[PDB]
Amino acid sequence: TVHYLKDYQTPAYHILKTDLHFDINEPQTVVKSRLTVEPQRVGEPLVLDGSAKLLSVKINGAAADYVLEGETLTIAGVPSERFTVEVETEILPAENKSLMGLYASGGNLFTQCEPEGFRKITFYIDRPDVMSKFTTTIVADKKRYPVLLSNGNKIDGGEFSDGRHWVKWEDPFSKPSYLFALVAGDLAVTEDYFTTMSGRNVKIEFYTTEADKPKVGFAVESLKNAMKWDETRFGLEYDLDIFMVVAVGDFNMGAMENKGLNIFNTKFVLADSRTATDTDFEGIESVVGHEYFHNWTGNRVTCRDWFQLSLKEGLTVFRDQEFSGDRASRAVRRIENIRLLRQHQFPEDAGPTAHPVRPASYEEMNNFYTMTVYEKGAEVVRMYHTLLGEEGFQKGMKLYFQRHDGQAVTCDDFRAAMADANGINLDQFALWYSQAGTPVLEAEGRLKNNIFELTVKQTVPPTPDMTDKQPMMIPVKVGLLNRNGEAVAFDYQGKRATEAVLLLTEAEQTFLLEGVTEAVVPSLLRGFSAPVHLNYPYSDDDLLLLLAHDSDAFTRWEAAQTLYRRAVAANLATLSDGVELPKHEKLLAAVEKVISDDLLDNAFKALLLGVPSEAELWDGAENIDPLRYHQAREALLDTLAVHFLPKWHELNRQAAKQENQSYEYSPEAAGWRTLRNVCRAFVLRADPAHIETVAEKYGEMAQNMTHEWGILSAVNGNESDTRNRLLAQFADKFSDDALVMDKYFALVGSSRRSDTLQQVRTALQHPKFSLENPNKARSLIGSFSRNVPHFHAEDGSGYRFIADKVIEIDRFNPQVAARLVQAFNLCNKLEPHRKNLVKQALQRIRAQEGLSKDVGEIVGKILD
Ligand SMILES: CC(C)C[C@H](N)P(=O)(O)O
Ligand SMILES: [Zn+2]
Repeated sequence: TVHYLKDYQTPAYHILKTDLHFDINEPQTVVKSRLTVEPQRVGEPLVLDGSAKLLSVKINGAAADYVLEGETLTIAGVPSERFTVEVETEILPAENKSLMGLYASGGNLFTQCEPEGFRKITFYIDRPDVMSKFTTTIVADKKRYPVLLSNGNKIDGGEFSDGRHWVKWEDPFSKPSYLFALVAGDLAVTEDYFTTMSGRNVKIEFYTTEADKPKVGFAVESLKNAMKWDETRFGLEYDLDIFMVVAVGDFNMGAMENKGLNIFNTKFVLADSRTATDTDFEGIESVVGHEYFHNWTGNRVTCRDWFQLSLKEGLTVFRDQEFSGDRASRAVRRIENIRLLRQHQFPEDAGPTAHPVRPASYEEMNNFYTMTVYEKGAEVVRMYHTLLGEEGFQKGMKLYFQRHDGQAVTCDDFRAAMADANGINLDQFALWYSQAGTPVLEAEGRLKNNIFELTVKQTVPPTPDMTDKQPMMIPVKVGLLNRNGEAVAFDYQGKRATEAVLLLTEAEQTFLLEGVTEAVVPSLLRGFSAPVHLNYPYSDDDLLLLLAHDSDAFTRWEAAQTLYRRAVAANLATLSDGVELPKHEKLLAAVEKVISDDLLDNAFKALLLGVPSEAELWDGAENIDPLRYHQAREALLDTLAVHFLPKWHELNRQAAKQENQSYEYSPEAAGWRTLRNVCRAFVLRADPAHIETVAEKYGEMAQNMTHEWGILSAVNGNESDTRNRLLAQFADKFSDDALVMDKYFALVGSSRRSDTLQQVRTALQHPKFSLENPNKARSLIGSFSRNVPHFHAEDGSGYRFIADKVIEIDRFNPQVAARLVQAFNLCNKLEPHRKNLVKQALQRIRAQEGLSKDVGEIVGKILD
């Protein structure tokens, strides 16, 4: 059964009011609903989605004539005017290991409804174009469940003689079912507030365990920053006098934007310097912002159907990116976002599971919360901003909300708003939503007369969903550098400037940059103006010049990235010919200049010193031996480590002094620590024995989690017993902090050491490990699945291990399993031996009785 976008049809029924009543007992919870249903197409049967135990169903107080089949409840004869439906269901939250619907965690109850989890609570028209006004009543034992939360305003509540108490929540904003939330349990609260631009106080309440409460401070501040920023940048104001955030340790995703009651994975809300890295802090800031920004881009305006997921996700990611960029280090953080895209989204677009930003079909919608919908989706939204500028973009946002506030709409509606608000045609831009695959740009430069003539051709490869690909609208931002590396002015188009956005709209175009009175090297795709591969015949010297002198952060970084890529390509060639490694003279020269350049921003310097991942390196390759690519990359890192060993120390000490004992989080101090941790990584592969010196003064250097993690990461591949000891001491010191134990299992799973597989298998039985906890499963098993030398081991042990865990995990959590099985996505691009073994593994997963729809869909894409 496949769902198709082209088959969309408006619902035959609307739900106007949704009154819910929760009776929480041990072990079961009884849900009583009362829906006010309004016919849209009179005469049609009422179809309700649902998978919970059905106890009773009524139409207007009378027992209904119905049939239950699969997860569908049908009532043939329903009135032609407004009527009530009353469904009574029973749930066993403690048995819910899928972490979808109503489930237990840490003795408390939580919900996760997006995309289609609400049907697991009650029978409902569970689709996002059906919006209803919710009133939620909750009854439970007061001692066990003192805190009872749902969307909106608490308007009533009371006590019963027998120890139970109740509450009543009213969400006045019509919403789809996927934004419903309920929380019941014993939780500590952190209180604060934000006053809106119109003088209205908004009560802020963060709910966590008693012990985790001290770690929620940074998240509260980030929210208040996010609330202020949305006002100042977008003119968007919060619309309730209460905003609640709940932390939960068992959670499939990062966080959830349920209206006025966000539910967060602990990893994106808890932090202190002692237990969280600077990266963790930045993560909290991004995600807290993200979930708050959904209140307008997702909740006030929602999705007509789930094919439109990127409408709220691409747009909201773009917003949290701009939020983070406005806070600090925009350039550095832009590179990070670009790096993430090329390292995870590009592989996806090149693989068997490739899909457009707006899919045309899906079997299981949970499989499409992907890098493509999110990150490429953001890049698509960012291109509007590039084409229109900030003011023009905000004009689109204004008209978007003017038209569609309180509606469930599509990506086309967003595009129309951008188009109409600025009086511009964006018909061709629609292809960014419908055409999958990474576009490839072939560029040629020619200076004849006094005009730099830039030819550019685009090509979009076929993908499993679509062969035909038409030319797309691709903004290419460009500049010119002379022999000395200073910006050269040119005329385009009737305007003399130092920078221009060349709009490529067809298969091949030539752009005329006139008024060029000297030799130039072009700077291309500045700021990563479009999500594409660009090929230009740069000399190594051209790259040295761009890296050294160009004014755009990305192009400088990309120039360094290109030199690294070429170096690894050389290593591959020599290792293949059974010959000495290359010398990499021009590369080593560049790295030396980077290391010694005191003018480079510390964090930007760290990025320039990062080598592209194996996935980037074998991009577009056939018959891949992942270990040869691994060997070639490792060889380059060894060369850089050993060659610059004393300067790594020097840079290390420089960073230590500039940090200046400022161990709490700040973008400034974090920049030095990032650079410090790069140096440690290089030092400790050049001189592994240095670990004992580090171990000797561990307590001295373990001044925050950034330092501990940085040190443990640097030594994680060390074959010394000291590596194991430090890991064991780490687990002991932080045994009580679940989020830090995640870091422990990540180190175990990711180690380059020869004995990683058996250490991983021992870790499975660690008292603090739980396969049923998504964070733990990802940390240990996810990391191993990405551990190239071990996952792609020749004997196939990595394949068999991961396949076993996919099978095992899928028995209780298909979402984690479906994510994990995508470690096999490289199947058909592997050399014959490994490909055979991967197919065997995939066949074995497929042969499982009761295999989830989630995993089945993915395995299908790879095998069939
Ligand atoms: C599926 C769900 C929990 C993801 C949220 N919509 P996010 O994209 O805001 O994390
Ligand atoms: Zn989101």
